[PDB]
Amino acid sequence: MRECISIHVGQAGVQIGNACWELYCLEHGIQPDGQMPSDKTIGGGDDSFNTFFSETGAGKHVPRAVFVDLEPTVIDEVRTGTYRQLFHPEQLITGKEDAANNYARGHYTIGKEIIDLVLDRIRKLADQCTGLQGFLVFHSFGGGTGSGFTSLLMERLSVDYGKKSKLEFSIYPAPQVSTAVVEPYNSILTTHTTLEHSDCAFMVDNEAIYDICRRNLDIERPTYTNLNRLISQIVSSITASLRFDGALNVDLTEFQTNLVPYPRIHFPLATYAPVISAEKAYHEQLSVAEITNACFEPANQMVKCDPRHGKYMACCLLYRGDVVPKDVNAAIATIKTKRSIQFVDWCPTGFKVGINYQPPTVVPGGDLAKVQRAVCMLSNTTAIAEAWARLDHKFDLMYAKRAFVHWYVGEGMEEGEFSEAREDMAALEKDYEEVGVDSVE
Amino acid sequence: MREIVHIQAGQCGNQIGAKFWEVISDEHGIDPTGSYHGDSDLQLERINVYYNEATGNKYVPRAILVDLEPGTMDSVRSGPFGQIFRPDNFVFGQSGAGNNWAKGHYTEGAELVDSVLDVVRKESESCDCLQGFQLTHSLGGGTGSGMGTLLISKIREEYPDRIMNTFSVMPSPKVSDTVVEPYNATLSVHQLVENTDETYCIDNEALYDICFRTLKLTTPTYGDLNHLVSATMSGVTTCLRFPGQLNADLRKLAVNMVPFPRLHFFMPGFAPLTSRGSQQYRALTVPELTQQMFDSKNMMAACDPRHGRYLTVAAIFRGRMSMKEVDEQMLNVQNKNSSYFVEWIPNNVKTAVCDIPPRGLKMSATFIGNSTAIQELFKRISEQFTAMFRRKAFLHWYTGEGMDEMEFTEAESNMNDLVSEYQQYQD
Amino acid sequence: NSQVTVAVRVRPFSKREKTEKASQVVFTNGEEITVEHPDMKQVYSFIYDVSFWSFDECHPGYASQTTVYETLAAPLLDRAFEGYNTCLFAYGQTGSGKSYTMMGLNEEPGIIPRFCEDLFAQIAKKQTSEVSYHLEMSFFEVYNEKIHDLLVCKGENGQRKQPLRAREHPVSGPYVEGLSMNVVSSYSDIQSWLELGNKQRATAATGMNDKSSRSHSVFTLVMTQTKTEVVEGEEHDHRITSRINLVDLAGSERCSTAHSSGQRLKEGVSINKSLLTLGKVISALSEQANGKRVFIPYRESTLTWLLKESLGGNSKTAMIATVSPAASNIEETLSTLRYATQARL
Ligand SMILES: CC(=O)O[C@H]1C(=O)[C@@]2(C)[C@H]([C@H](OC(=O)c3ccccc3)[C@]3(O)C[C@H](OC(=O)[C@H](O)[C@@H](NC(=O)c4ccccc4)c4ccccc4)C(C)=C1C3(C)C)[C@]1(OC(C)=O)CO[C@@H]1C[C@@H]2O
Ligand SMILES: Nc1nc2c(ncn2[C@@H]2O[C@H](COP(=O)(O)OP(=O)(O)OP(=O)(O)O)[C@@H](O)[C@H]2O)c(=O)[nH]1
Ligand SMILES: Nc1nc2c(ncn2[C@@H]2O[C@H](COP(=O)(O)OP(=O)(O)O)[C@@H](O)[C@H]2O)c(=O)[nH]1
Ligand SMILES: [Mg+2]
Repeated sequence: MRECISIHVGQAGVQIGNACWELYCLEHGIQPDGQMPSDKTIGGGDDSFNTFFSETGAGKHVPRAVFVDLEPTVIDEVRTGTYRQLFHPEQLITGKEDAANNYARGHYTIGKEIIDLVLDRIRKLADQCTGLQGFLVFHSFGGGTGSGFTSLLMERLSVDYGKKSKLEFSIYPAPQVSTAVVEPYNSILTTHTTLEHSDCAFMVDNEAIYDICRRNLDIERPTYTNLNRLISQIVSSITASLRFDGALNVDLTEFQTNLVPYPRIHFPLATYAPVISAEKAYHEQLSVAEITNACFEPANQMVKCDPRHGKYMACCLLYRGDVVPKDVNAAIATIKTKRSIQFVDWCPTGFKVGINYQPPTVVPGGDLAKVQRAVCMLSNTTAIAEAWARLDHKFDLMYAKRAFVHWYVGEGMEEGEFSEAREDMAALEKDYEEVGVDSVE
Repeated sequence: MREIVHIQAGQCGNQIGAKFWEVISDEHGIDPTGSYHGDSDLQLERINVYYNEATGNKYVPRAILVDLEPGTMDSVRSGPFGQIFRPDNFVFGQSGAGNNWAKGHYTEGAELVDSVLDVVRKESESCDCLQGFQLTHSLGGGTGSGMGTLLISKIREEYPDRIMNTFSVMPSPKVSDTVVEPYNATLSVHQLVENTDETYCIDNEALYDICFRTLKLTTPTYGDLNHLVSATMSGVTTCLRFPGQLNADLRKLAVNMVPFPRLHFFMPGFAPLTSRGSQQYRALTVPELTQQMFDSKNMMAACDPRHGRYLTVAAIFRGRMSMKEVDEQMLNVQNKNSSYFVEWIPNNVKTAVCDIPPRGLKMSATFIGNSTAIQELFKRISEQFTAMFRRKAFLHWYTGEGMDEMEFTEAESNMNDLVSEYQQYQD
Repeated sequence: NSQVTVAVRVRPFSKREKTEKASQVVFTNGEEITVEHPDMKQVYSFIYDVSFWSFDECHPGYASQTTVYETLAAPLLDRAFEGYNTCLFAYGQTGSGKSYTMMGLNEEPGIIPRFCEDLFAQIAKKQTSEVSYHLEMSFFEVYNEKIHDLLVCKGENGQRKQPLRAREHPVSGPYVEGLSMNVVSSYSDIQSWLELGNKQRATAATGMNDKSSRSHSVFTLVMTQTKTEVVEGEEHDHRITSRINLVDLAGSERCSTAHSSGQRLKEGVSINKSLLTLGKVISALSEQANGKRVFIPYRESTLTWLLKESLGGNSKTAMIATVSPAASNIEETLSTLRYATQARL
């Protein structure tokens, strides 16, 4: 009745999906063979909730998702791995060639040949759904598939569907760390195309999760299997009101109404405060006040953006477990009491609240602990302009000499587009400077 | 699938390939009969990246051997790992080159290049999505320089959308293993830079220094030198064959390591290398490997990077290791050694990781670097070259075979212009 | 010393557009050229060393076809009489009236005919029984980084388009092997040659118009000064040579919007590569005029490699860019301005 199609573009999106569909399939009791051991015993119920998972008559539960990577190295781990009998074999393993970390390849060259199949699978599911609301598009700035292809997909989903939600979780580029040299070019050419079409685009930084893991969880040598699980917990808290039942249900249409004031500033941040290990899971009460004070605490945020260098515009707070609203009220009072946390002079409310009764589940072989309650904060700030400027300086430093451009023209990017796109990001860096101003009566 | 065609030309390329295949077969589990006797199953998933199939569950490689005298081809055949090569691909002729770049580019090379292309077309048309080509060739010599460059020129017209790599063995500073190193190497460079994507510039003095200092060997034969180049060649094409956390391939590195097209001359490097005794007193971690790689006593280019600013750097690691260690140690390298890096490129490094390492190591690493030091390899040649050409020393062996003095000054000016191009980003 | 003398020319509305009511988006204020959207949000403003505002006949600063010649070219011809090589460029998508600006009409000449006629007129005024002036020419093109000559005919077969190759002379400079060169004494001779060259040129439709241009085209004039001067034996003919060039470049062609596929994609790629390299060349030349020390990458494209000795050195370069003032064509008009702007700085 309330479905959401999950699109996973690239290696990042696919590994994150392997984490998400592990967590979800653990919650509802699904085994990787696609079956329920409970429904055969109790003889009823829909704990395998139909927001994410479909159902046929033989007693299986197939997910509502499709994978696409433009390379066969990743999806051939799923096909040949543990979750091979769950997914529909229509995963796009169009493994001719990668996008070469070139936005041009994944937007016109190898962006064709693959898209008119992707759209013919998103449409078989939407015709299989009755009350669809959303398109959760996991992708990654920097990569060619994750940037060109995701932008191309957004262009296709805004012409055929229209009045729907289209969201984005994305690995924003770390300021110091990087696995590529032309990350900024692809990022800037992405935000010029994923602006008018997307509704709310979340953002994270692997440097921030690295600093979280070695300071909260006591892990000195982490890896992506220890990060994508936290991202999966974010996505589960974001997408829990559609699965389980709680007092205050917050759907996906409620985010873009409360966190996106103007249509161009839809770039919030995310955080999740209890990241403590079993040893640290004790020695601590885990009350709503501690969590709600941790979610605003720097060094627990998931982007290297000191929010004390800027102001906030809105903050959604999605809670889970044994929470009483009185404590949330007290905590929000305590937060609005302080002065280090500046709010704008046109959003005194600045808060949305959402509660669910289900606790979060513990993935075996994982790093987190068992909690009676958990929290996720979406937060829009005027601080993130710092990173757009830090990303524009790099673009300018390289485009003055015009390096790494013959690879983009070689696949059909003229010359104006680098210049034209960078003039569209100055407007966004200027809007954030406008909203930070206090009005005059 | 992505697929490579491996051409190899001359006394260097044959002897290198005869060990590189003997290395890839160990990795993927093939024996001298062409049959599979492995233990795992990831060895067959991407065996089509190099090999082709046969009837009795055998595998035959995509090798194209193009010498101009059979004295070396008859050594691969009568060797350990020669009976697997397709006998219709032992291409050769007679009337050898005589270390004359003209004899292997105009007169006695054009009479055989069409026979090589008749094999290249067969071995390309039978491939779903070709990624590019390889080549192993020695500058200074004959066939490997001339016929190699001619094959590059004649491939770049038919398959320009694809990649062409050449693991060039460049000449060395101190000792000349051939008297006509400059006059051949200059004209090989003049034909490479216009018609290549990424060439790896190997030198032999560096490999001597490596095998003597690090590996602590007293009798380094060339079977031990090529044994390194093979590791590098494997490390480059690893994520194209095995899986990992963050994949990579040839074209991604070509985007990240070639800012402008002419500047695609790289220094390679492999880690970890140690003596058969001194392996008991070293730790296997990412920072140790990084220390060994960014040191100058491992780079095979015979040129010190400390004389130059790095323009762009790549790293390909193989093993179950952490990503934070890589993303931290590389940032540390850029921070402490900033003067050895450029400023108008903010991040001069990239990474790639595979989760299937080499047969005997818990983890490995591989290094590629574009540097402004490599000008010294050509600044020397243009010094060696013109001192000969100022008074036409050996030139009569080249005008005799259909050339002219203009074709020398062309390359002499091109190389100098490239030296200027690199020197622009030195101060 | 090296200069670039960027300029822009805005055409007036055509009868087609005055009937169809095409809007106006580009405006002027002296040296400012502003571009205002129909209703979008904002405006960009561009500065150039020279500007030509041919929108309205009654505005001040109306740049007619005569003032275009008396402000850009004539310095090149009064500099070529000194002994220096010159290069004039041209850039603009189809419809902006490049042809109206360079060649022109029978009653509204462009730059080419006024240039050649002022030349031939200065010859006879500047000619004696000892001094002379011999003029040979050429007309060639670039197609996917392959040189081609246009004066010679092609046979009725699949193709007679022989790809001549470029070479480097050690003293004079780069050149082409097999370039036909013909002689001129009256502009009718050059007209009879271009009326064949532009017929033999590459041109095709992609998605917007049936008559376009998909190949750079160079028109070179070699000029000589065989003067006899010595009072010992009436010999020692001290001769000076000059190379004038008037190239007509092509469109930049965002490919996606056209969905290019096949023998159009390659062409767009190669054209845009040549544009990118020429941009670096002009920018670094203007930066070299200010006393810096930098590298001009002529070798990354055939066109620059065949003009190493005409742009650099003690030579003069010039560029005029054409753009339409309509609102229908505004993504292809902003590009031109940004291109020529970076060519200026
Ligand atoms: C007890 C033990 O650890 O044996 C090691 C060993 O002693 C060392 C020194 C090996 C040894 O290699 C050498 O000593 C060597 C060095 C230069 C030239 C020729 C030989 C080794 O022979 C080489 C071999 O290298 C490998 O890891 C792969 O087996 C190697 N395969 C081949 O090269 C090969 C060649 C012919 C036939 C079959 C396989 C390889 C390396 C990279 C990529 C692909 C394959 C290994 C682990 C060892 C020995 C065997 C002692 C080292 O090898 C490499 C390539 O890293 C040399 O330094 C490393 C460190 C290892 O500790
Ligand atoms: N959080 C997280 N980020 C990842 C993961 N894998 C890759 N990334 C990010 O992805 C970025 C690079 O883009 P790619 O991973 O190559 O995305 P892609 O779609 O495969 O792009 P191409 O390789 O060009 O096809 C890196 O900077 C990583 O930070 C992952 O498993 N988890
Ligand atoms: N590394 C290595 N280099 C070699 C080998 N054999 C020859 N060379 C080098 O190749 C050069 C000689 O060229 P050569 O191969 O004989 O010319 P060709 O036969 O026409 O290709 C010299 O610089 C040698 O150092 C070898 O087995 N290993
Ligand atoms: Mg990828």
